[PDB]
Amino acid sequence: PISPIETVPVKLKPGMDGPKVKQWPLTEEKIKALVEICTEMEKEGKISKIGPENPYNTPVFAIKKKDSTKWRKLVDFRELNKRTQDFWEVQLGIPHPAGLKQKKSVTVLDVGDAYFSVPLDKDFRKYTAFTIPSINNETPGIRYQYNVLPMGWKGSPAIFQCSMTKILEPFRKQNPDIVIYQYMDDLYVGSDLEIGQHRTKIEELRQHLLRWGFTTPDKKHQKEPPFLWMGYELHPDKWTVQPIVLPEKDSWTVNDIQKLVGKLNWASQIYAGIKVRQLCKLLRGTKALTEVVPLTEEAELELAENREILKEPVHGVYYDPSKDLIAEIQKQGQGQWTYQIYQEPFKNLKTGKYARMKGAHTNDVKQLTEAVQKIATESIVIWGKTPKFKLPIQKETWEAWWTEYWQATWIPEWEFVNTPPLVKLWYQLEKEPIIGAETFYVDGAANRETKLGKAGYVTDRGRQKVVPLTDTTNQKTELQAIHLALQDSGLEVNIVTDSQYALGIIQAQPDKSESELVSQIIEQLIKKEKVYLAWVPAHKGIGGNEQVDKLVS
Amino acid sequence: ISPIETVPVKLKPGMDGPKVKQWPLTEEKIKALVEICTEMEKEGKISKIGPENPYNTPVFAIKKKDSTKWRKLVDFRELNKRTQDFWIPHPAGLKQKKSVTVLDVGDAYFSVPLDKDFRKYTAFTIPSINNETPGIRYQYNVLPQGWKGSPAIFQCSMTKILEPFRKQNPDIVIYQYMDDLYVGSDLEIGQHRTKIEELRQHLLRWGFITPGYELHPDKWTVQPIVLPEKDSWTVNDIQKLVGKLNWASQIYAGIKVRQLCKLLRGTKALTEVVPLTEEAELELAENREILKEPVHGVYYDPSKDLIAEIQKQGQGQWTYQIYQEPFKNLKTGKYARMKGAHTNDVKQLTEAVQKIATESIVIWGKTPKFKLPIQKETWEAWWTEYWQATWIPEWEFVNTPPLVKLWYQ
Repeated sequence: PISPIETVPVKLKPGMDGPKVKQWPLTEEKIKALVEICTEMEKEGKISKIGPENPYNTPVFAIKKKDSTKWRKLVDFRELNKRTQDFWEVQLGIPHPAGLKQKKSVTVLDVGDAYFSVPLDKDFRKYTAFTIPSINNETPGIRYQYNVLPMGWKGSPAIFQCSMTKILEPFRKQNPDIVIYQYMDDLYVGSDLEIGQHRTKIEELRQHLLRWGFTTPDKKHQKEPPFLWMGYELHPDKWTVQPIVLPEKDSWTVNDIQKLVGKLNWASQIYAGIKVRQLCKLLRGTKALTEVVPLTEEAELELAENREILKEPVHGVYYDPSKDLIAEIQKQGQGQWTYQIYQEPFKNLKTGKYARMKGAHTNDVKQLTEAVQKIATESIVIWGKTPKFKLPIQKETWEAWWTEYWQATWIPEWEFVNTPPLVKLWYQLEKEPIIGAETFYVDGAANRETKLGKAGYVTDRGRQKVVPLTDTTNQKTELQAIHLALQDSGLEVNIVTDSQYALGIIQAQPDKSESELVSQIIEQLIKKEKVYLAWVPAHKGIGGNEQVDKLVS
Repeated sequence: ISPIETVPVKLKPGMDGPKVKQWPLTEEKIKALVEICTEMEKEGKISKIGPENPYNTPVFAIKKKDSTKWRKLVDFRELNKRTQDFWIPHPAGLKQKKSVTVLDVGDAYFSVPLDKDFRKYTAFTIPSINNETPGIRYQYNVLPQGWKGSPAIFQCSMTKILEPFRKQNPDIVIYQYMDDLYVGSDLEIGQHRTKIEELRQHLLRWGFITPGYELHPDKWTVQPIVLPEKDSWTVNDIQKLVGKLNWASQIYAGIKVRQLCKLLRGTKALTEVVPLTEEAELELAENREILKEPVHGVYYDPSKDLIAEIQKQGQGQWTYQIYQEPFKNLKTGKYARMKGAHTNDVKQLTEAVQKIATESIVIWGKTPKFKLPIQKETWEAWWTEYWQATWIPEWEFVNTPPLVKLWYQ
């Protein structure tokens, strides 16, 4: 049926006209298949025949269903979508099963026949024109247009979700206690109500949807646990991610790949390590949805590892507002962080991994800070509140960090959990010069034309040094010069530099770095007992800074 | 009500409307905004819209000082930036008043309708917990709060309601910025509060306010560049002084470090005490007299933007400078610590930004563009939790561990 809901006004992009893409030729089998399909959705009012005055056209294909003899009417709206106005994505994300409160009565309704039930703006309908071609190229083709939201058109998801929401609106007011989640095909309805009283409310909703042109098949109607909902299996006490099976095809088409990527993108939110880069690279340079795409070596290996990842079972419990939210973080290798969000011990709501691979120089303290923020933000999205944190860092460690850190930083309510590897400041620069310690006056320079340079030091104990450097820069030689001072010295040192760059990155006190140079400097600082780093304005007649600058330049 | 003519409002040439995403909100704030928006919808102030509106502007909830009622705040910074310019001289006398009270007259804007062709640009979204429902979308039908077009369009109506009070009190300065009203006088504090009460009652009578915060510009002190005072100067202490004087020479003239650099001869140890020569004591002394007062000849350009840099000095102290061109400060200052934020840097930073912006409003009638010494993710996560103003200034994030830290304290 077709909903009596008010259409949503749609326009093309400013200065753009409708699509005029020529229809490709088709087999007599495919053509006659499309004629049978179009005939059915013509008498159901989903499409209408149009006159020869309509200049617009969008290509259509005829593909068979997966393991079925039935034909599908596929339309390539890529040209119309480019010319269609932008819509605002209202949702801030996907509903998480752990965001659901436990309900005594649960029903998941199938509203799959929903796209072809929402009317399209009458002014826009002409731009969705398509042609069923003729084999003889002499008989004119049958031309239709959509009266309803087309599958694959840019505005279909947004306008549908908007339509559904407005239709569900009065039912939710009449039933503020009943929880309703909508997401395309699946319609979740939960209540702490007796079955008979609940099932009656279900029929009330279905009749409400039916009057608004939305049918709910009793075949896909789910009555008893477990309930399938958005790729999740809902049990009364727990929820389980249903096994995600990836297709196995000899010949992949463009349509197949993008559907795979879309599916893998959804799974990447639940599973860690899901990659789609090598599959997306296959798509670049394609012209048709039916175009066959050969999997490269990197692509088929990427798909293979994705399969192994999706084999891991994922499950969790439901949310209980009466208990507090607890979030615990622990440090792992390669700057990776894992976390669990629970309320009762060993009853996780959400489990995930955070891989921090953005930046050159950092420490475990800053990485933990950013992890807390990411978790706090997620919790607000799902539960509307921030959790109490359990962090593997001493209260003294953190206090020594934020009080000396030039930059403003802060962490919410948190208690310490003693479980290695703990987050620790591996070193700390002195606030005052070290007495009795050798004073290294450090400088370095480099030729911008030849990438050649020198680096060295002069000390108050008469010790001097200068080392030739190749393939370096003005910034690299300044770090190498400090690195030299750390190398040829005791466990306590004063280092004077004129480099604002070199000074800056050591003030942040990093414990890990992409640079082999910085990493070695970090290793040196850890082995040292006391290190004071001082800055001096270059070229102003400062003693030690003078002798070392002339020796390097 | 009879339809009154809306003034035609357009965007700047070549500019499209605001397309900014809504950030997550807590359950408490969502419920508060829902209740507020339902009321505004019933009163015709806002209308529900669909996805065919490609524009969006962030919304959130704050609580003003000396109040417990939830206040709806919309971040129109992107829209304001793209909105046409509307063409009030800033009252210079406002800065020289003993007491300036801040009144919120934001509700007055909801009396004037907004141009129908412009309403689409005021779209905003109330998010839902766990995305149970797609966010509730609204747009404005009347003049929105936080939009720079509102005080401009409503200016004529604002001058009429203040005309009786401004004649009865010719020595009382009233300035308007966005939703806030600044009322300043040299009157005694006891008699002052009775005058602002007389004004707010006059505003309550005509629906400018719907059923405290005092400022004292004379107490706003300048933070000068100070030089250390020691009897024993190490080589390190000399180097620090040279570095501070070298930087300060970019702002002030006649600053020299020749006599001080002579003390740094040979290859000295950092902890070595070096006796100051009589000419080094002289050079230092005359440098102090230069840094005693602010630099002359630094004029405020009404066309150019104001810039504010902030430094964290620790112990709850924060320094800040306001300029339009580098090393030409219009104002410098330092804020002492305050109880309640003893362990919260972000809370201290947010309060500092509001104070600086407030002072900038009183002095120049404009908020400065802030360079915040904080990570973007850290600030954007909790800054709303401590915001109490109805306006929001521009800001960016800087990450340079400075020597400029002790170059101001």
